[PDB]
Amino acid sequence: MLQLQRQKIIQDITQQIRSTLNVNHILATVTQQVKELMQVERVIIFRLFPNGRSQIVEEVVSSEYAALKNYHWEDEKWSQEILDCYWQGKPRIVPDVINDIWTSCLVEYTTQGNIQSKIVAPILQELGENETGRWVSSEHKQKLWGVLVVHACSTKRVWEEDEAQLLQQIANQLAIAIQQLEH
Amino acid sequence: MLQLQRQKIIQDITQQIRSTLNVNHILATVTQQVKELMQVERVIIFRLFPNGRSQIVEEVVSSEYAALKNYHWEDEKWSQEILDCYWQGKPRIVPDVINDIWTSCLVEYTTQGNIQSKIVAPILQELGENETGRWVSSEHKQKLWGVLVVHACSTKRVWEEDEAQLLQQIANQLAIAIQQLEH
Ligand SMILES: *[C@@H](C)[C@H]1/C(=C/c2[nH]c(/C=C3N=C(/C=C4\NC(=O)C(CC)=C4C)C(C)=C\3CCC(=O)O)c(CCC(=O)O)c2C)NC(=O)[C@@H]1C
Ligand SMILES: *[C@@H](C)[C@H]1/C(=C/c2[nH]c(/C=C3N=C(/C=C4\NC(=O)C(CC)=C4C)C(C)=C\3CCC(=O)O)c(CCC(=O)O)c2C)NC(=O)[C@@H]1C
Repeated sequence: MLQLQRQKIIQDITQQIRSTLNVNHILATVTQQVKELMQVERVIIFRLFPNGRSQIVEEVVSSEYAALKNYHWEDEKWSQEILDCYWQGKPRIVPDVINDIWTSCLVEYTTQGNIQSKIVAPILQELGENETGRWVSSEHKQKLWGVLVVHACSTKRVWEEDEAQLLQQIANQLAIAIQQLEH
Repeated sequence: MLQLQRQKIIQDITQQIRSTLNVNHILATVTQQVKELMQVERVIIFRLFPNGRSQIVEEVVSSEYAALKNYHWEDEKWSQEILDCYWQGKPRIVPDVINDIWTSCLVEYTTQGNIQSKIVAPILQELGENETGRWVSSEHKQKLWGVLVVHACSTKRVWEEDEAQLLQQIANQLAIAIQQLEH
């Protein structure tokens, strides 16, 4: 019968639930919006795992340039001066990545991605209680879940304060949303 | 300048985040869909708190009938036979609420809501570890968060198995979504 039409919305409703409630769908939607809004050739999310691994988990490329999605690496150590900056929730403006000494090794990765300049915006979990790893601070009582990056590949783009100021405000809203959807 | 247009999407993006991530917005949207789909005059969510309190937290009424939103009560005890049924994740079809012995006291509430017949669908949290209250089971290792109800007020409506079968499938999808958004 038309008991058939009962389930053409249950598959809708279940769709909206699993949609809104899995993290990746709201990563892939935010990133797509940051990309279109800042007219940036690439937006990525760099996920930092405590064991030392780290992977590009979402990316939204201008089709001109490579897909660095899923790109990865183990035992990721960052420079202490850099991590102090990102722990305080401050972004980073890298107006020339190729002569940036902190990204002096991601030159394979730099040259493929075609990155000239970029803004790096930390994503911070207020994680209290007991957890410790490679990306966790005792001074600032927060863990660095990962990093929202924006890539300017076609030109050595100059960035404004309120462009980075803005980015960080968007990551800081992912910090909250991620603390929620981890099971 | 047009730095103005930077923030006419940050207020958008923040909107989608706080939207999708607060529980009530996805309660109020599901209930509105259950109402329109089953052509029921009222849909409510009965929230059961462990201390004994209990309140109608969402409701979507056919404007003809009262707003039982926010309706409430303390030290809510249910009949043991009834709770056993709901713990196993089984709905309940009350084809005549007025001579239902289990709802023999909600007759103030019955007479205002104009309820003739109704389907009650439990919402179950797989909550392990250590928590105990008035709505928690050791036999079934699950807590009764609350209850999705549908009200047939204009007529003593007859319900189908796949109407209740269906309801329960929708609550069971809220069970998962709620376990996620509790901070
Ligand atoms: C070299 C000085 C050290 C380092 C720098 C560093 N990396 C990032 C962020 C990223 N790290 C990677 C991945 C890699 N780490 C590697 O060591 C290698 C191999 C060469 C790879 C491929 C990636 C993809 C990123 C994100 C880069 C991006 O901009 O899209 C940072 C943080 C961001 C920044 O530029 O400030 C830094 C400082 N990481 C190390 O492990 C080296 C000791
Ligand atoms: C009376 C036998 C007992 C009882 C029955 C019972 N109530 C519900 C669900 C609801 N309980 C309320 C609220 C009230 N509980 C009260 O004791 C009073 C005062 C009279 C109120 C107002 C509400 C709003 C509900 C939801 C009702 C709905 O159908 O919309 C149930 C579960 C649902 C069912 O009908 O099977 C039951 C069994 N609860 C008690 O506390 C009494 C001992």
